[PDB]
Amino acid sequence: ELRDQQEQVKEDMETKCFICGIGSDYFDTTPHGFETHTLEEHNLANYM
Amino acid sequence: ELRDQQEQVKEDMETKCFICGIGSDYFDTTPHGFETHTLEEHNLANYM
Amino acid sequence: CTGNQQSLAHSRLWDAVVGFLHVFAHMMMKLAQDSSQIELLKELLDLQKDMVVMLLSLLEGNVVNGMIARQMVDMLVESSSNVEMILKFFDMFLKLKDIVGSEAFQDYVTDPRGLISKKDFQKAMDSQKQFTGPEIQFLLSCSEEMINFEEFANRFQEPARDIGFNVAVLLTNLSEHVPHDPRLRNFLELAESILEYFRPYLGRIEIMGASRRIERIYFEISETNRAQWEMPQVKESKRQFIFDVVNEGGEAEKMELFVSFCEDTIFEMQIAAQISETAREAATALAALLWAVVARWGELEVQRVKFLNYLSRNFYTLRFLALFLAFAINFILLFYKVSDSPPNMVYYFLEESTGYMEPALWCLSLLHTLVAFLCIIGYNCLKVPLVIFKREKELARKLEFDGLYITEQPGDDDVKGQWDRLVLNTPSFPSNYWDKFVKRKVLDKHGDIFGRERIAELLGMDLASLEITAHNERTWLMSIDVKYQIWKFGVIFTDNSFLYLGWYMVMSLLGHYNNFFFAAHLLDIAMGVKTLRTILSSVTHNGKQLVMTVGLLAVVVYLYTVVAFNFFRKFYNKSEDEDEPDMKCDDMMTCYLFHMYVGVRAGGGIGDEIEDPAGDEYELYRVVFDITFFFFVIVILLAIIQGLIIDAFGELRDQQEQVKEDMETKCFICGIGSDYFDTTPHGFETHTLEEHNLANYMFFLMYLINKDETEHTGQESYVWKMYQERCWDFFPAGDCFRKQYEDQLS
Amino acid sequence: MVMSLLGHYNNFFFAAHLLDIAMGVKTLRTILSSVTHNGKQLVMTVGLLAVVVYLYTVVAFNFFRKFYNKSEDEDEPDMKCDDMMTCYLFHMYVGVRAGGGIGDEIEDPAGDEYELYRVVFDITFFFFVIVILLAIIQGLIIDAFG
Amino acid sequence: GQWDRLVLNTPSFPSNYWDKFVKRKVLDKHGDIFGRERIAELLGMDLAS
Amino acid sequence: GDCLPHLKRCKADNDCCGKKCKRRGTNAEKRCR
Ligand SMILES: Nc1ncnc2c1ncn2[C@@H]1O[C@H](COP(=O)(O)OP(=O)(O)OP(=O)(O)O)[C@@H](O)[C@H]1O
Ligand SMILES: Nc1ncnc2c1ncn2[C@@H]1O[C@H](COP(=O)(O)OP(=O)(O)OP(=O)(O)O)[C@@H](O)[C@H]1O
Ligand SMILES: Nc1ncnc2c1ncn2[C@@H]1O[C@H](COP(=O)(O)OP(=O)(O)OP(=O)(O)O)[C@@H](O)[C@H]1O
Ligand SMILES: Cn1c(=O)c2c(ncn2C)n(C)c1=O
Ligand SMILES: [Ca+2]
Ligand SMILES: [Zn+2]
Ligand SMILES: [Zn+2]
Ligand SMILES: [Zn+2]
Repeated sequence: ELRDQQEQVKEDMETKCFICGIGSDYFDTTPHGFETHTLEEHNLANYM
Repeated sequence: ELRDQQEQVKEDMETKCFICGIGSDYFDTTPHGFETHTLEEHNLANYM
Repeated sequence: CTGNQQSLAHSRLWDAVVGFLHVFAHMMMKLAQDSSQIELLKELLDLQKDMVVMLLSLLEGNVVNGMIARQMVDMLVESSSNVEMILKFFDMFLKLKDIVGSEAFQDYVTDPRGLISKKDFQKAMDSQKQFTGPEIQFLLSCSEEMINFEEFANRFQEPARDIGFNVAVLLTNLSEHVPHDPRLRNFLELAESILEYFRPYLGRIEIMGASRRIERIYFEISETNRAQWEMPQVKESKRQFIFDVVNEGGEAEKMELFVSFCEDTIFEMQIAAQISETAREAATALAALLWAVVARWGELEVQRVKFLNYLSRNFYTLRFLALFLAFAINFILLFYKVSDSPPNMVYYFLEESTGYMEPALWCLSLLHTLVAFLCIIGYNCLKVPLVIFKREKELARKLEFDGLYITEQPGDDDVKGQWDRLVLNTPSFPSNYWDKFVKRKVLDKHGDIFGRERIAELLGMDLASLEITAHNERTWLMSIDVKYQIWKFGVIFTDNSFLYLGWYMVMSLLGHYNNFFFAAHLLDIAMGVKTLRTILSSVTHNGKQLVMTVGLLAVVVYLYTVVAFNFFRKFYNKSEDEDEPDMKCDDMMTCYLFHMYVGVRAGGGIGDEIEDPAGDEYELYRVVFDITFFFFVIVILLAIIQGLIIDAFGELRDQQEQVKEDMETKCFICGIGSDYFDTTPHGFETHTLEEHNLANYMFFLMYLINKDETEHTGQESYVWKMYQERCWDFFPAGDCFRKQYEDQLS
Repeated sequence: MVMSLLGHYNNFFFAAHLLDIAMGVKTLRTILSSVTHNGKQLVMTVGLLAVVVYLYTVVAFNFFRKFYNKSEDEDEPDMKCDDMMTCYLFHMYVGVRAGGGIGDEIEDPAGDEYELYRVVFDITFFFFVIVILLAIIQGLIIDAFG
Repeated sequence: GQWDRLVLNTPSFPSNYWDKFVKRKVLDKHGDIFGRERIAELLGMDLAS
Repeated sequence: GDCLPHLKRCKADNDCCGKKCKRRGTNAEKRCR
């Protein structure tokens, strides 16, 4: 369960945005939509 | 997990069109909808 | 025909219907007052039944909010007098018919001759508080000093079944068509006994008629229908079919298996109608508990037929008796003993209860053999014809539609295909199939194109000219065909259940030859209840993977045996005697056998039996060898095999639960989830009870089978044509009547 | 009440009062009720265990009977499989709890004409009982508790 | 069920329950159906008049 | 939609109401539990 929880943390980070939480399906319409979102829109480093 | 990954690939191909981003749920209403959608069009052999 | 319905609605039919209802109600009252006009009374309600049939036909295709129902309610309120009077008459008649069967009426009769005074009858009616004063007077007038309550009650009950059914259907259709009608609600509240009585005999099957519109179909249900539906053979068969189809997961073809199951159930219905008329105490306690928890010329011919029917009726009871007998004899077998010489090893029975065990065992074995013979005979008489019908149906359908036996070929393998090709020449092929003219159908379909002579020769027809003459007409030993009998025997000898029965018979014969052979009969405990059958199916569920893992274990053990022979031969000294040492690894076969015998079941590696290499050379090498052998055999391969078996069992149990859960949350016909129906209180229960019931669909199908084609309605004719076309588009297919008209029903 | 009353007759009867710790806590109650949650399936698995032990007992009684010798001294040999009941009790006492099959208690079959047959018998007994039936019961209890 | 049947005719059955007149309600409900005779006997109804 | 029935054949961790897609041994067909 602990290893599963760590993997699930990783998967949720890779799937759901930390800031807004919008699922990857919404950004999947455009190519590299989630990459663009995670690099420009809701990056924690950008907020920092 | 390896056996699950293999069965996962098999089930995903039995469900996903492998060309478009729409699942078999839309074509399930029409009888043999997925078979007709994957037989003539959206076929990897046809693309090759 | 929308045009005809609109013309009828816009014409002056309605005034005629009002007048007809009035005169018919008055005639019904007058003939009820009299007694010698029973023929005229029967003619009146036959004609009333026809009139309601025409009214339902007019109501066919009526939308949830249409003008037709508006004219219905307008004429209903216009002529409320006569129709209310006749519905009251029906209500009091049905109430009296129900009361005469109750203890309230039987507690007031004083004459043993089945008669009661008119004053006593009136007092009984007043006590029951069911009929009003005028109603009681009318009932008294209707009855012919003796009131003859039973004869008067049952004289008009049988004729009134058809008309009461028709009026109940009519009112149900209006109530379902246009809700929120205060006049219709009041009229429905006026008569509730009739609807309650006709509710078990009424069906509400919903099918898609045309233009993707859901329509309600009302059909006829007989008392014998539900009487025969309550048997547990048909319920068990339905459970097996639904469980299998939900494991299959097929959606497009699900209706095909449903129709096949319905046909099989109809065939079983027909066959059922045809056959219708110290340590001993502890061991004993343990066996008793196990059994308790487990349990949780013409004259000769007619006698043989009756015996076969009786044997077929109690097949399950006979199987239970056989299992109990096997348990008893094997418990008796638990008291055996061996001595060097009788009181060459000799098997002699223990004295126990003063030697009573041996004759008891002999009689138990004889009775078990007899019961097993009757069991296989009953299985042949009971379940074999269903298999024959299914096989004939499949073959006839494949030849008629697929056409892979004339246009194409069966191909390689397909032993069933070769068997089906053999019986094609046999005359009277559809002996059990309903359609006995499938050969002529496939002839007119494709034989003329494929050759009128070759196709006929392949199908083995008697004579085309003879068939034409028969259509244009305007001993027992010779009648039986050897080819049909041999084909039936061959197809019987391939069914799994018949193979199991033959194995049981062989085991019983061997037990007769040697009493110790009777232990194999307890293997039936696996088939008796579903958990042990699940375990057995789990054993072979992943057979390919299990054999692959066993092969990996074997090759790993062989490699390690080769390594041990090459280097670790010195340490393989099982014998502790230095004078005559035994070398377990002096040969490949011996060392491999020792490895597969000890090293795989040791639980701690082969090093437990091998001598300690601490005092000898190659200590580190042998320690590493033992560690890697343990890790790669017990920790990995044996655990993988065990996990395969356990997870196969778990997955089987998971599927068995998931099927039940899916059926409890989703219905079989349209598959709409219960979440949508959860808004309405008990909505899913009502849906699964009246809307999309499998029993209702099968009853409708076989009632349409019973009813003549000329009497079919438009919707019934359409559904029959669709069934004959082998294409099911009338099914809801995810469309619900309430969902379709949700806005209007709200 | 009756256990407390009988504790006066013998002090050891007070040990039954420890069941309060099992019936008190939610975890202890769940652990105790795990057995009864799937009791029918557990009893059915025990029934298959008994049936397979009976089958292998009658098999060993018919042949390989001489190998059932648990006496070290040859002066007074002890035949544990001379009777159906004794052999069944020996099997149900030793084989199921051995963890490596019935071959652990039985002497090594070396030089016998039935060496391959005895080896196959031990292999199928181990695979059918310890690997399958015991694991099935353990998994059933674990799944019920989970 | 058989234990409950035994206690139906007990005079003190309404005890520990707020609805102490349930016998009257059931008698009124089933008087028309059963003639108000068997129902009273089953529930006791000592001195109904 | 995203949530699945209790013993429905799920696809990965979460993606279900029971949120635990564990498998009972050496086999595929992960299910929510
Ligand atoms: N709001 C968010 N901002 C940034 N990343 C996010 C956000 N929500 C989810 N993520 C995910 O977090 C990850 C970003 O951190 P990541 O794990 O890539 O860092 P790293 O591997 O340590 O860095 P590197 O870029 O040097 O490889 C990505 O997988 C991204 O999809
Ligand atoms: N875009 C796609 N192109 C091809 N196949 C697809 C596609 N999307 C899904 N599929 C699935 O993959 C299948 C193709 O592989 P398939 O299993 O038929 O191969 P095969 O076993 O070699 O062939 P055969 O069915 O003749 O035995 C399709 O039938 C379909 O179920
Ligand atoms: N199309 C359907 N027809 C009938 N029942 C259905 C259908 N779809 C789902 N069900 C479910 O089946 C049950 C009713 O039929 P079923 O015969 O299985 O009842 P049961 O109460 O389990 O009794 P038994 O099977 O012994 O007759 C209900 O749980 C109902 O939700
Ligand atoms: C007369 N009849 C049957 O007797 C029958 C059937 N399907 C199965 N049976 C047994 N059909 C469709 C049929 O019309
Ligand atoms: Ca007609
Ligand atoms: Zn975001
Ligand atoms: Zn596509
Ligand atoms: Zn439905």
